[PDB]
Amino acid sequence: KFTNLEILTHLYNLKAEIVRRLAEQ
Amino acid sequence: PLDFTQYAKNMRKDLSNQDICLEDGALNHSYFLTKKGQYWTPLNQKALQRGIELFGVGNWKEINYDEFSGKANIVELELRTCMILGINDITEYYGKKISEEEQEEIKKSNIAKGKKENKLKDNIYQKLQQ
Amino acid sequence: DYLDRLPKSKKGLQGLLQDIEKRILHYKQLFFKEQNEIANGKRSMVPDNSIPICSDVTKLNFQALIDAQMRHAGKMFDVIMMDPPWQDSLSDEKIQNMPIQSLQQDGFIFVWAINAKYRVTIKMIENWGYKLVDEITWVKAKESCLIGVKGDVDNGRFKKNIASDVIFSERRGQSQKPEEIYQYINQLCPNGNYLEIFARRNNLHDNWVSIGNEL
Ligand SMILES: Nc1ncnc2c1ncn2[C@@H]1O[C@H](CSCC[C@H](N)C(=O)O)[C@@H](O)[C@H]1O
Repeated sequence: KFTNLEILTHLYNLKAEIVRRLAEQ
Repeated sequence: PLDFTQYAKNMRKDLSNQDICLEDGALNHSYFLTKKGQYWTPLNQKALQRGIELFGVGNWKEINYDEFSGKANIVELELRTCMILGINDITEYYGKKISEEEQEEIKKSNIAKGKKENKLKDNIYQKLQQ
Repeated sequence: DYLDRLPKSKKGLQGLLQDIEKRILHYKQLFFKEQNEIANGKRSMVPDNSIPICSDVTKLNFQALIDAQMRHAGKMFDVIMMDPPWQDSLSDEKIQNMPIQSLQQDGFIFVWAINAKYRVTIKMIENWGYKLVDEITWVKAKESCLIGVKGDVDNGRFKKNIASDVIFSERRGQSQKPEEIYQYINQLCPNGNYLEIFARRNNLHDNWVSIGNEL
């Protein structure tokens, strides 16, 4: 099971990847 | 005649790591409430506060560099400062080099700011509500 | 990340970014409330008398323990328990090399062995000077805990009629070692100093020196 930190890490990294595809457009 | 409560502290001082026992010798339960390798030492909280004066609020990449030699979590910085500024969203404070003495004022002013509008939880003012 | 389960349309990507923002606010307040509780100041599941040591047994100097042991207990250990990471993993030899002869003068051993390294343990601990005695068998599927003894257990310290050798899983489909064995010891040595090598935070019981890279 994840911790609160690990979840926030995935969420930020995810946010960066999507912001990258939103900017790629 | 072997006292185990004294034998325990007396061992923990000489063998256990500095994070596991207080110089007191008693057990540091804060260390076991965080997974192995994600504990936040107090030498790390002072390292962060120091980084805010030299590199500002926004540059986590640069701070992790100097104070944590590239080993700390950018997002754990990003959050631990919210607790320093007692606010859930720190977009406003991006890029401001903040002195350690200005941080407590900014915290106290945001806690009290939070307390007044009943927009405060967990010593943190939630300026972003969902 | 993953790249193939992610959306590629604008409508799909904006929608996902909107839901992540909401979710970061959620796990933010859960992390502030967690840290504040821990901060002021929560209690862990660890008993107060436990004695954790995070170290690598290859790198660790056992003499530092030996000396600080004599300094405080006035005696070497009564019972030593192991769960070697057979081959995260340690070369079968490395563990073999460990100086466990230094560490205990008179008392017992408990080594956990999988069927593949069952024979190896016997001659591993006959090297350690232990005399093979008894086997505790755990039923979940089988795992065997091998027991040995050196020197003198004639002393009144130890209790010959220890608890029944067989043991069961506290839960169903469980992988951590069961707690009952720490009471088998407690019947065999009550308030005796005990060492655990390859320990884990859920192996932290009081009266026990626990050494593990994961503590
Ligand atoms: N050099 C080393 N020193 C100490 N521990 C080690 C090690 N190499 C591996 N280990 C650890 O030994 C443990 C083996 S698993 C132990 C599980 C234990 N039976 C329980 O569930 O309570 C793992 O934590 C592994 O990280």
